[PDB]
Amino acid sequence: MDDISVIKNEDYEGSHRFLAEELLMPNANKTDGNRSTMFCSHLAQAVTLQKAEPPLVYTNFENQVGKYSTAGYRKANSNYKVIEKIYKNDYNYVLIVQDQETGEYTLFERAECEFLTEHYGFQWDNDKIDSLKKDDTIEKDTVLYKNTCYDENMNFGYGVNLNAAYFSYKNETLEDAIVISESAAKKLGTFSVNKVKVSVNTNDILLNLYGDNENYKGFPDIGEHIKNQIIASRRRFDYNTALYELKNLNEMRDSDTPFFADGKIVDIEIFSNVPEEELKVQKYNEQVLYYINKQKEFSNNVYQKLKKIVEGKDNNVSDKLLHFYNNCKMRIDENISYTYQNSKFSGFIMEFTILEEEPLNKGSKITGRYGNKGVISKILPDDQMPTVAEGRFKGLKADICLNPLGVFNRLNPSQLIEQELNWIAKFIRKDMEEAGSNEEKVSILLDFLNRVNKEETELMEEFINSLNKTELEEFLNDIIENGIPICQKPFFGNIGLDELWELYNHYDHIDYFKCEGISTPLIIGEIYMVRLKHEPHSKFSARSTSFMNLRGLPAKSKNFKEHKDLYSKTPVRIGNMEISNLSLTNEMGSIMDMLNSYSNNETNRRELIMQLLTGNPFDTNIDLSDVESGTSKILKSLFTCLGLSIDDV
Amino acid sequence: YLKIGLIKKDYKDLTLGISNNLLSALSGDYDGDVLNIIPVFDNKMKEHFSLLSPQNFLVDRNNGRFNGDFDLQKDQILGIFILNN
Amino acid sequence: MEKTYNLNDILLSNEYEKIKEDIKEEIINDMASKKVKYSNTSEFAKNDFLKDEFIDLVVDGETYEITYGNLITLLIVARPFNHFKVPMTEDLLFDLSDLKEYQNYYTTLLEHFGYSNEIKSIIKDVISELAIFSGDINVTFGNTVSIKSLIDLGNKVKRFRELLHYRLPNDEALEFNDIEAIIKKNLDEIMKILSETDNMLRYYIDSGAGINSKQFGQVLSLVGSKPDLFGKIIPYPINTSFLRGLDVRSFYINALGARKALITNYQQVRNSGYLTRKISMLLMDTKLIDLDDCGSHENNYLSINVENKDVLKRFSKRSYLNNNGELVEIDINDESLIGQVIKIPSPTTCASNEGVCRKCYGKLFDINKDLNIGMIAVLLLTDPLTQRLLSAKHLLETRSSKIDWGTNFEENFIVNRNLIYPKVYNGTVIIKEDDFKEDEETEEQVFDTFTLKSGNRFISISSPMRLFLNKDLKKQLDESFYNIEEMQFEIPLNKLDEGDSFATFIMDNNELSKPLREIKDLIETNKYIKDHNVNEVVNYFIYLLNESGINIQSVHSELIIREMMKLDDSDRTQFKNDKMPDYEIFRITDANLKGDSLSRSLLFEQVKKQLTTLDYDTFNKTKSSILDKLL
Ligand SMILES: [Zn+2]
Repeated sequence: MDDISVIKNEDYEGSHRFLAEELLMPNANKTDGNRSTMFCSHLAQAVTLQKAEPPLVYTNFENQVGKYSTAGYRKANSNYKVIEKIYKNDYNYVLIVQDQETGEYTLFERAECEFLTEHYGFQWDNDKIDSLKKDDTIEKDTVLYKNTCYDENMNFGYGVNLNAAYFSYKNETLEDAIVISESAAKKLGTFSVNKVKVSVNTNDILLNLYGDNENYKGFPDIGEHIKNQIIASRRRFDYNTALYELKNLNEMRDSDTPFFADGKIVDIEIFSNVPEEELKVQKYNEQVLYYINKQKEFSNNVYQKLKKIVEGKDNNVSDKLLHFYNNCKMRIDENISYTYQNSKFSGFIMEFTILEEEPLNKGSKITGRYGNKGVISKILPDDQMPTVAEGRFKGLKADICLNPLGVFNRLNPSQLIEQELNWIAKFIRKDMEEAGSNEEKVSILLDFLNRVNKEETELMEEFINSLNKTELEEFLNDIIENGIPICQKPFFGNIGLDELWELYNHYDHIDYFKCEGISTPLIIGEIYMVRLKHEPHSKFSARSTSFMNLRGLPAKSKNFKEHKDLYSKTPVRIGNMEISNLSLTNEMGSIMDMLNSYSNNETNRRELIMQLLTGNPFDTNIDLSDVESGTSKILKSLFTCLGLSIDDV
Repeated sequence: YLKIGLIKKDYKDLTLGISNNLLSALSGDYDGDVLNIIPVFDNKMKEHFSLLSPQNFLVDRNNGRFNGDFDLQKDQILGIFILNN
Repeated sequence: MEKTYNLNDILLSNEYEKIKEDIKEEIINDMASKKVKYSNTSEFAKNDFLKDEFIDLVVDGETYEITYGNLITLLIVARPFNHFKVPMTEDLLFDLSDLKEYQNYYTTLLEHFGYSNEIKSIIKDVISELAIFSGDINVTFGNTVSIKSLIDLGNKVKRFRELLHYRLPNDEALEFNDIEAIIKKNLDEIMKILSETDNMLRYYIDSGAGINSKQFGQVLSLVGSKPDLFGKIIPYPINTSFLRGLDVRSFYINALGARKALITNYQQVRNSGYLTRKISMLLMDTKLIDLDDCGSHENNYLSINVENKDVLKRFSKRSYLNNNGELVEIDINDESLIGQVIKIPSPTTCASNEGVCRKCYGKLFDINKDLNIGMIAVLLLTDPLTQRLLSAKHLLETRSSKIDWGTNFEENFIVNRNLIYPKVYNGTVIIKEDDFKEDEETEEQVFDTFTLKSGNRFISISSPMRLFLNKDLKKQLDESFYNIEEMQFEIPLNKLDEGDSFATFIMDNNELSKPLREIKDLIETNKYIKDHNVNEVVNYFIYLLNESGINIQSVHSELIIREMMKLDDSDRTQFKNDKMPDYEIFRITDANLKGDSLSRSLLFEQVKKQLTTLDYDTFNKTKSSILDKLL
């Protein structure tokens, strides 16, 4: 309607106040709204990358996004002086500090990883806080610990830069799929952190899964890694079964309850309501006693060292420091009792933080900045991929290969634009490398930049003029090898079709790359790639026999959440529409046998399991009984309570 | 109604390798959405559910003709067109 | 390349596989060795590949000239003759250059070997092998999309550059339909330039894969007008192409369209399952029996109008009565039936209670007897309808209708987009107080008939579309532009500054989902069902199917409609009598609820009213169903 008439193009000139998420998308002017919405969702679906790189083609609004998002870095807002450092573990310690200006006392804790939810989290770069010792000084702006997304100069990058080409690789790119080289797969690796809790009571005992005959360890130490994908296993102890089951405590038995997780331990916390003396007696829980004494000694240290600070009347302590001191003092205090879910628990409860590096796998989704979703179809050797063997760029290989069929139909031209600009940037860098004069190099660079974005050209002129000759040489060399930054702001300052036309007509030498064994000359160029959360491990499920509901029908269990099982074991539902589609086969008897043996009837299920367990493995023929199904029994009872009874005519 | 012809040798790889021509009949794409698998064990059940095999759906039931859903997808079409035209 | 190949000899020989593989290896190696050259002009470069070279093929003692790639594809498609050791027949040959005919070949194959299971296995084998070779061709002969392709084609052909840089003239006023026609003309020219010159995108557009004309034209040339969430055409169009750039107003329009698409998808996710569930639950119990004649009366065979070619296309493997009085098959190719009304044996008039006979279903019976018939029908109807609905609303399109404004209006006013402008800013616009009525959707006042006085003359104008007066003039309407004696509003156009619109109107485009919605309504709303009879509901169904583009044979639709109707006698044998028995057609929800099957009614909808009240006569239901076994 005419309401949109209020929108005046002159009012929003040189303005980006209407853009929000789209600010991270270069050439947002050219992308369609659907792909932009997909990008906004992808930014949430993104995962932290171990080898995060600043974008080659950027909007310069990215570092602002990184700064104002507070979950990745920690900044000591005031000037501080390190009062003390106390170690809980080698991976986790605590720093007590004091504001030099205000005089208040505050606290800063470190850890190797931070967990967000489920199996999602990230590793930390704790080198700045680890360099700090007692009586050192923290400035007003200092990154005590940072994520891998931020580099040394606080530049923020949510993904990697990968050399891409639009190619049809043996029809492995049908619809939208990506084939990626192993070297590029290394750059697309992420972190996986899990907080798994194993609860032990007086009935159950741990098993010597880790160690030898002299050393009894039921769980890995802090530095150790997980073996056989089992954090621990527990056996219920009863005097009747103790004579035979307790012997060979080192090996697993069918009665044991195992707990599955994979990675490296980084923090273990044990809460024990058992008397410490009884643990001293028990050999199987000796490691638990050792870690309990470690936590108690750390709390004793913090009490002894911060009593003067907390209990000094003419002193100010932050609420965080006060709560920390109070919790540690409660833990060292006598008659302390721990409750889980508002219930006093028997035995103890152990919480493990486990960190691993998970790489790129088939079925994992990686996308660009323009809604170009893709599923990794094949991870191939980097040699068995398009290689160019003509010209100066010989030996260059494509890191990823994308589907070229419907690039125009997806209404996302910015993908092609970024690829083209990085492709011509390759030629600019090569021309710079061939020249032997630094002035010639900066002249070529300023020419290309002025052709793309003029403001970046002015800023680079200022930056180069300010640099020392050695610093300028380092700048030039790293630009030649690593790549040149090009700025394509989302809405104003982007490079359009006519600007690219001018660029292509000026640089007459630039032409399509001729690759080995490929008739069509194609273009390879760096584009930005981010990794999405959806993965083959996310929704994988495999159930044969699992826990049955109270009604005798299969149902899901919380075992996968509690890390008691490796895969989901979640039952699929056969919908009513699925029944209709299956009814195409007029063998309703076979469909009813399927549903009865798999779910409705217990006798048919037991018969099926027995036939598959004993008999001929290669030829399986089953005979099923005609006993009424449990679903029919429940129906009969419900209708009986209604006062109606279905009877066959 | 499909057949397993290979067991993948990698524990990390957890993806059903399905043929491309099967996409149109499933009315699905490689967007990562999960497909459900129900194994059939009984031999009689195998012969009964074989009516859902791709061969029985090769003949389009509307016209009694060949079903284009099992024909070449657009990329295979591009390849064949380059070859023959 | 050996210049001459004997087709039947290669097919019968046991060296067939190695010969196919040798030809394939030669072709792929030669393609890897050579590089493709694009002239980007009307003339075509001299690219010599092994696939392009001609060869002579000896089939049944006759020489046919085909390409080498045609030969290897023909060997792949001729697996049945090596399997069965039967000579290749010249009638089992076609233009291997045209892909559309491939399906036909396969169909003929299925008919030539009697729909054997082995020939079906061979078809699947040919599909697999052809797909593998397609992958080989694609990896060796690369496919790529890039902007430099379009830029180079524009360098060689200036018309391409003029079209890529085209902009609608803002100097002169243009109506919406003229904008749409401009878009269509320029897009057709773009497609013609892409097809007539040797560009890197020629194979895409000529193969029909990877290029959609509308989307690609939006990428290259102007995007055009885009609709609102409520289906109202937004006045300001998108002049610049996505590649050329966009404006903030255009960005708002685009984001609004994307939100509309997401909302549509969300709602259709919920609607599709309900519709298909109802229809499947009703048609699940349709059966078939192997009886040649059911005794159905020839007069009882209902009639259908062969209005156009699509209606004739619906009926294949279908019988009809000639003028001799004998049942005879219908041949779709014959045009003599057009413009006539033909009475046909129909499934709805079948007189067998056990199941549909071979006559009422047609010759398709033997083909579909393996699967359940009603399920085939419901799936064939429900898949294209839902997919078309979703795709049509996801593809935001503008359908502007031409408006005949009138001689007085056109000679005294000027219309541009949604804006009405006075030609001269003089005279007074009089509007009767009662004619300022209220529009429901607008919630504001609109005037449809106004009289403008200029000089000595008083002209009267009636607008085809409702007009919203400008805000500034409406603000001062009651204060100074009203004469109480005459009960009319007199607005001086002299007060309006130049370039200010006199009024504004809203225009709603004709959405592409209306016939599909009419299908759904006819199935559910029961508006057309209660007043009309079967002979007209089948014609309405076929006409709406043609309007929607859904290709489903009328036999399945006849089954769908048959299951909805309920005989007052509830006996099929009454159809054997002279005249049509008493019946009543119901909606899909009422059909199974008012039906005689307990399981399909209890397991469907409204369990409470069925068990508590006898309105559905649930206790009297005794008919059986396969769904009974699930209970
Ligand atoms: Zn009949």
